[PDB]
Amino acid sequence: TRKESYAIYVYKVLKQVHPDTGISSKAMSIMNSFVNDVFERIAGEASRLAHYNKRSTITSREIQTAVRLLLPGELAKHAVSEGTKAVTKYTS
Amino acid sequence: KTRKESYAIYVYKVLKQVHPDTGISSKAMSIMNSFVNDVFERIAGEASRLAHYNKRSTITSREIQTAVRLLLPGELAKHAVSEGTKAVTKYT
Amino acid sequence: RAKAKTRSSRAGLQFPVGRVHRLLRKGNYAERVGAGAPVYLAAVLEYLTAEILELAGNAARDNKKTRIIPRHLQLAVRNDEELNKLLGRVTIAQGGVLPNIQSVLLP
Amino acid sequence: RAKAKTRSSRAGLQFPVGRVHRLLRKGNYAERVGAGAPVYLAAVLEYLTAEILELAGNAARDNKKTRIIPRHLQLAVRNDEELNKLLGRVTIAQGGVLPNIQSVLLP
Amino acid sequence: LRDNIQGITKPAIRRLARRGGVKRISGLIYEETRGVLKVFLENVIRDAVTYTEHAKRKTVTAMDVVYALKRQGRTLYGF
Amino acid sequence: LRDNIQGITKPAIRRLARRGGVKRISGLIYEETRGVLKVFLENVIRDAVTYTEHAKRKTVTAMDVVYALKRQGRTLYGF
Amino acid sequence: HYQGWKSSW
Amino acid sequence: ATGGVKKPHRYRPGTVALREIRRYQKSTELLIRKLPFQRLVREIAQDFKTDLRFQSSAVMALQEASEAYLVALFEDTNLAAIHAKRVTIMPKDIQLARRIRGER
Amino acid sequence: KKPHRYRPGTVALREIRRYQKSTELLIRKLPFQRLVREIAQDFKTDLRFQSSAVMALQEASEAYLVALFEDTNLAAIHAKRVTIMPKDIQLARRIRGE
DNA sequence: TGGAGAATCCCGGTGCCGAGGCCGCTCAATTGGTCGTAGACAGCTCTAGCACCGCTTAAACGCACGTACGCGCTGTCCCCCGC
DNA sequence: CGGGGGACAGCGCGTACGTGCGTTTAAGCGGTGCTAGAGCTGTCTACGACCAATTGAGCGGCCTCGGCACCGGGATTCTCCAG
Repeated sequence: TRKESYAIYVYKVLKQVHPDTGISSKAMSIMNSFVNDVFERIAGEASRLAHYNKRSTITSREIQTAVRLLLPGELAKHAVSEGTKAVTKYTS
Repeated sequence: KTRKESYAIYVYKVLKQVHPDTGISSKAMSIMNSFVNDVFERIAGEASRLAHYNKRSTITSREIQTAVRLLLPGELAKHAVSEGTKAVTKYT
Repeated sequence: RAKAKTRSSRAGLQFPVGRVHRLLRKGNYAERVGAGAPVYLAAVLEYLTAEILELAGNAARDNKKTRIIPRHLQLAVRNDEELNKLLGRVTIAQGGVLPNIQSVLLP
Repeated sequence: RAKAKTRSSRAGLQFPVGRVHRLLRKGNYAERVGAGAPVYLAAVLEYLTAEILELAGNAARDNKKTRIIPRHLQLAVRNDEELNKLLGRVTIAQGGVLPNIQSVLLP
Repeated sequence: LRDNIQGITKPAIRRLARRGGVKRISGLIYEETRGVLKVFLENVIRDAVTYTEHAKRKTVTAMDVVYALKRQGRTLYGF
Repeated sequence: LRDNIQGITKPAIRRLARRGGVKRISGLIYEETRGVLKVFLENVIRDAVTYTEHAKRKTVTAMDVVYALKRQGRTLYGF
Repeated sequence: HYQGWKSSW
Repeated sequence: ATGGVKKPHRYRPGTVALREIRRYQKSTELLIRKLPFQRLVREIAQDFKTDLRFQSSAVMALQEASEAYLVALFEDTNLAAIHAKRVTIMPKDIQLARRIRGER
Repeated sequence: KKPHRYRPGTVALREIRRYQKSTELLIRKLPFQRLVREIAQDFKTDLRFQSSAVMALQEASEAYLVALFEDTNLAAIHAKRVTIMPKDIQLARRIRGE
């Protein structure tokens, strides 16, 4: 059997942003549920945004609008900058 | 010009069935249409997350019954699913 | 083929089963959609519509009004306890609030 | 077939893209799921996780720990008003609240 | 356009309170009422602006307005 | 089993209010706290029962509780 | 003329 | 005339206020004028996408939603004033209601 | 015997400073589980609850009670008072819409 | 204004229980083709949004006197706190 | 069970909107003129789905460990002092 989790990816994020700290298993489950909840919210917002204007696809603008709707303010615009940087890195 | 989906005639025949001498204005009828659309969206989302929880690709009448028991509180749901029950008893 | 008969008349319903099925399929809620799910959804929507419109007509009967206006719908929604609990986060346009005065305000 | 390089590493992201794409297809949220959309979602999730983990590590440095505990995560979320606004209706298990003391309650 | 925050008049706030069941109105309630109205209005307006730049639209539609209201859990019926 | 609303302990309610920053607690707080805890618990338990009865299951899992909390907009992490 | 106050007209 | 040199009917503070409450919670009309509301809407979009148009239906929907939110907040404020053994509402009551509701 | 007894109100702040930063739970597991069984007995019977579900329910109930007690204390200090009352809880429930 | 009570903090040392790192494998991840198809895209209407003005009159600004609730200060003793 | 203390009622000040009136003024009705992009549809074209093949890092599991929690000791510190 297999269990899908974001635990190791969050571990890489932690060691790439804080190389001198760790994280417990209960905090790992909290991180997994947090990532799943944010993914659920953004995916639902993007699906609704596609459904409203008769769009059957989800593009970068769908996640752009979902991030600028759900995430607030300064956090939202830094997430926007990170997403545009990732898009430019893919297109390069 | 282009055709638009609406719940006009159905809500009107339901109103005539329950109140033969009572009409409805345009604004209140738009409120009722938006209420029907919002309840449809809520029940569809609840049934969708119920089907995604159980790894189920099929939404049957049981998903709708579960969504009506979840979202609608009190006995108001119960008669509703009872209506759905006799609906199935009239369909089969 | 044969004579065309809608599924609403077979199930004793007024709300359209086929339109609900179309909105369920095109609404990307699930990959596969059962036959009884649009019938159950149409029955639930028809029952809720009939109950809300009957409550609005009852609230408008003593107001000498034979037509449903948004104030009557707001009164019917907020007067019922279960409708208030279900529509807790629902704003009704052109409806206002209930005309209730607290006991301490009255002299 | 020749060399299998992860598309997350092509965009410089630690969070996966194929897992996000598979979960978006599995939930049937849309008929088509784009290419840059899971990359954008993974980048946003990576930034959110990095910010929350950095705040939790700062709190753990404040209370002299090197392992992030649920209390550290709760303090990191509830410290700034940005995550308080974002996670307004969200509760975190195994955590308390800020130790704020009212001025009136102080002797 | 540069300064019309005083457009929400004080007797309009008084009528707002009279709908809300308030019996007596203080003089300091108007500034805070206008401030929280400005905050809520700018939040819903920025949501509607995000909705209207989602679909390359220069105008704001009432359908987008009630969708933005449904996003924050304050959905409006009749548009 | 038939009378278990007294299982919620009054100093446990005191500890819960101390976590909330309450300095002074009245004697009538405990009964109202038990009542609101009972109605919230029975709402969430009814939602979890419906969730686990849709799946033809007789035991309630933690994911059922998480989805029931997400239905009411009170999502809890860790499970 | 209503000088000062409306009165009983 | 008016029982000699006298004055208007001169209702005590509060009575015509409950008269306004009774007459004004049932007429379900709009409490804020449309052009100042539209001007305020256009003002707070200047730190936003500047060349933006607003539909009349969207303006009416925003006006109705803000009006309903404000009268709900005023109901909360009045209940908080009665909570504090008071009749008048204070801005601290608005702050308390917004913090309890989660908007402050 | 007791030279000092600690004026009232300061031991309350001591438990506040101890428990706002604390991590361990306050509601005991066994009576909460028994109350869960009593509540579920009114619903469909022969039902079980695993340890993770009971733990999640306890954490959610304690978090909701903590938020309600914070709102109750805010309403108490709002009314020029210090003691919390059941009417304060009812006001918080009416304001929150629950 | 120098002692107690209770209470938190610090420190050294130790048990140990998850925490963190390493090996096979697979199934989910990646690569390489077509191809209908949905999405950009550009030329048309023309719908409804934006702008200016006469008038008016009812909503609104400011002023005049008043009282009733907001607020400051006390007492009881009953309710709450510390043990 | 002994002590504290403050909720509520009472008394007294006070003052500021409450209500109304004199005066202002712009919301709204109605009209006309201009026009920016909603919207509509034909056309082009990359793109995600689908499928076959391949390979590769997460999953499961296992081994070792090291900081979390706790048990002995010792002090800084809040609180209430009677002074």
